[PDB]
Amino acid sequence: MYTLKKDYRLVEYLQAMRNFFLLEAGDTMYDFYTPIFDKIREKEPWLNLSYLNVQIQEAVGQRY
Amino acid sequence: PREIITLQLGQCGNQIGFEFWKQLCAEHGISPEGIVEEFATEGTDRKDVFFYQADDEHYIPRAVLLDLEPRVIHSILNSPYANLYNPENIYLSEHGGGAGNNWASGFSQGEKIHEDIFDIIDREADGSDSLEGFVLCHSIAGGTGSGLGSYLLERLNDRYPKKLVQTYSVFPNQDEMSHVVVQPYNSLLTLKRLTQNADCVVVLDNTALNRIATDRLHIQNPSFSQINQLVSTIMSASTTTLRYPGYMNNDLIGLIASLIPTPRLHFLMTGYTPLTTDQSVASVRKTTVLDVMRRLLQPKNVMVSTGRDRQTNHCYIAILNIIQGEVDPTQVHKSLQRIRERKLANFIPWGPASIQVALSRKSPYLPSAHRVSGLMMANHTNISSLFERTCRQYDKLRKREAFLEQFRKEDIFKDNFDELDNSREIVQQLIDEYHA
Amino acid sequence: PREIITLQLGQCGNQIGFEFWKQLCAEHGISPEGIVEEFATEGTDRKDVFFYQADDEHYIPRAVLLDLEPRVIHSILNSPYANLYNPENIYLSEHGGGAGNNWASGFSQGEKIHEDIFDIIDREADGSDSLEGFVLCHSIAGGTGSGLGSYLLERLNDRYPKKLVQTYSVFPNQDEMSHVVVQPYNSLLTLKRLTQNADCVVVLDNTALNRIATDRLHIQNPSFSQINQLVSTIMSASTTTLRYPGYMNNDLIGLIASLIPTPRLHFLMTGYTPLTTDQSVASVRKTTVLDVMRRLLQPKNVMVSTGRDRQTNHCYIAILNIIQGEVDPTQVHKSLQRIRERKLANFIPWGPASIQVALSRKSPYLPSAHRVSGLMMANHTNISSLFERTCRQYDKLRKREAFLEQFRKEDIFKDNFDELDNSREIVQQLIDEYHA
Repeated sequence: MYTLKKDYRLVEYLQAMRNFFLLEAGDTMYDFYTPIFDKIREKEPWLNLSYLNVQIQEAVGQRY
Repeated sequence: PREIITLQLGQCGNQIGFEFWKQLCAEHGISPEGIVEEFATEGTDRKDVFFYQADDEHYIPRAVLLDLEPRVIHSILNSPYANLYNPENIYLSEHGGGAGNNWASGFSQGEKIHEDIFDIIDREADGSDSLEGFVLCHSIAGGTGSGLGSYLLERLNDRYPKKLVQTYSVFPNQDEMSHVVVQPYNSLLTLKRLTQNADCVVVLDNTALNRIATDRLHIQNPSFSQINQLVSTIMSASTTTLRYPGYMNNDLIGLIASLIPTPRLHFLMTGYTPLTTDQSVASVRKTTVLDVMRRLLQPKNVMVSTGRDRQTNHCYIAILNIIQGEVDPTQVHKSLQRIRERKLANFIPWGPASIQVALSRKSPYLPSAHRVSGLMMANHTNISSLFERTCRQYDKLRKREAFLEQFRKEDIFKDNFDELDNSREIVQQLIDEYHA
Repeated sequence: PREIITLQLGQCGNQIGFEFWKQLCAEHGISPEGIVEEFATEGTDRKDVFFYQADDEHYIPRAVLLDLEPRVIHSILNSPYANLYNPENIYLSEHGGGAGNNWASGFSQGEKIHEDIFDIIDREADGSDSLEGFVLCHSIAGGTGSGLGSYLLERLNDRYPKKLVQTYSVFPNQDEMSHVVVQPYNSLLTLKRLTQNADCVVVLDNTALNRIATDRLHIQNPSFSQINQLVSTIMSASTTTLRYPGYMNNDLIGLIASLIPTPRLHFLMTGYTPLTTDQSVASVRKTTVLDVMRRLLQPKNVMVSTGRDRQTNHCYIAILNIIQGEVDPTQVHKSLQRIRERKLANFIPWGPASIQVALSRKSPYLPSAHRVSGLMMANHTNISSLFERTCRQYDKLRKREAFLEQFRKEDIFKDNFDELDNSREIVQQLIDEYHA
């Protein structure tokens, strides 16, 4: 547990994937969502993979 | 960004917005010209969702302070807060106006500084890339803040109508009438604009305010300079979903939308319990979460005047109860269970009401690290009680023949007197038709 | 050994190149005598590239100044850098002039001073190791630059065919008709040589010059002295792949080969971010490099007037974004990730386009090694508006009966006016056909 806490930061990694897809994060996944959700509301293709891969790039840069 | 641009307007509306910013500097622990601690990112996880983003390692609020009397903004340069604000991108130093006590001055002053009043909000919005709205922190107290603020409810509802419009109105003390005489006129003039040029508002009152200031603050004589302390904190309390982590309703337009069922019923009463500094000695034995929402559903913290025999012939419809700081988020479902057996919240006699409960983690500060905090954002159908108090002093005033031709000199020359009177009667009736 | 001779011609053409040579001495850190800065050789790895190749440590502008107006050139020889200039291979000290201010004045004076105008570029090409070309820093304003400038647009196309042609075509405010009125006639004779006897132009309009002069340098009443800093900066700015080594398109005919789709479309719009003193506050810690081309993704700094609504009926084909100095370049490949996602610059639909990114080293002089810079060399097909704009000012001038016999007393005595009309419409069709 000494190398698994400092050498590799295990538990920080645990809350990190929880911020991704357990929705434990702030307006990170929120501001990812509403651009996609405004395209759903007018039923225009939101998949469109490419911009979504830039929307999670923009997600993780929110809150800093 | 969920940047909201605050429209501080008025002699009193400036001051209540002024200590709103100083509060944010006291808890983020910052210097007003430098970020001198690591509490800016450890304490708070967004610090520029209401502020202009770092480009010098500093944060510049998203506020504009325009006012007819430059004297309230000149009292900001005698404090170390005129380098937290800027000299033209927040406020123009020495921007004059009227006398000003007339409403019809400030209404015509938005129509000739018309070019600059929509350049100052867009000078201070060069990093909003997805706008929340505009919250008009404009006071009804004084003719300065009610006149120019009534203009801006209209031009921001024709360019940004689906975006938030929401005002913190404070109707001046209605137990004076020889301190202010233009008081039924400036109130009913903004009240026309809240219901068809605006979505939702959050009302307040001064005469229900000072009730609490001697019961929980314990001042010797009510005077405006303690009134601003109690208001400035509930303004930073309502944005603790948007400045710290969350998910369900983590927007300010997420919280406020769910307190509206029908237009003309969206007037939110505000209540805030930890004003007493004898609850910091009763936390060594634990203040519990079970009873902190049994004093939020109690009418004691009510900043809007109303009867205690008008809550037996009316019921609350939507009530939001926000805990900050300690909460214990496993016994909060234990807190709501006992609510129904006492029945301190009334439920509408035509379906179930709504008790929305929320929690939020905060930056280290005294009612969010040692003692429980409750913000209430009520929605009660007894709100016609202020409107009857203002409309019975408005037609009485016309029976003394005041401001029916001592008001028709500057831009009123038609009959618009019955226009405020009747549109107030549509509001007094439509609430009662939709509430048994 | 890539020596360019600037050919300043016309009244406005002499004022814009005056501060161009003045920018070079200030950034190379040199004295008009010798070296006083060792950043002169460490920063500029090719000092001689517009200057005389030293053989006693002296640098001489390779400039020629011919003009029929002695008022503009007498302010060049009463300068501290009038010793950087020598009146013995450049110009006379107190030089003369023609009428001038007529296109037929300067075109006929072009051919009886034919010996000295082609023996003053070969008295500045005798240490030369091969000439790059000639840059015609000529005006579109008045008949002076335009008469004498139409001559050298011809002879450098056939006594010098190999050599590069590229002009700084600067318009005056086209709404003058009482200090100059012969401006649509003198313009079109020069505009015809510019598209058939020239390969490239660098267009510049004046109404977008004063667009910057009131919102980036901020005057309350216009002056034409805030117009010569804007041109003189963009002049030294294009040569940061050539005054300091590149790697690829390190030649100036390299940049231009990828910026020209084919002649019939070659008019490059110019854009320049650091003209304002609020871009030195975005380099005290370095602001991110993601945003310095997403302000050139849709311009808001162009020295060419155009609508922002004429970006959706037109499609960019080649756009160059040259970044300069310290920008901390390692998130620059991240910046091209985000370009396709907004599409504020439409790309042509018959085939692929080009998003060109560049970086360049420059001397450690403060505005070339601190401030974040975006230099735009666009080539957008919404330029057909400017050609429709000069042609609308011609056809209106012929129905007032002006210059039907008033301009054909001198060196015009044959029809050539509808030749100017037709050649403008073939150019206009072929710009729009390249996005069709």
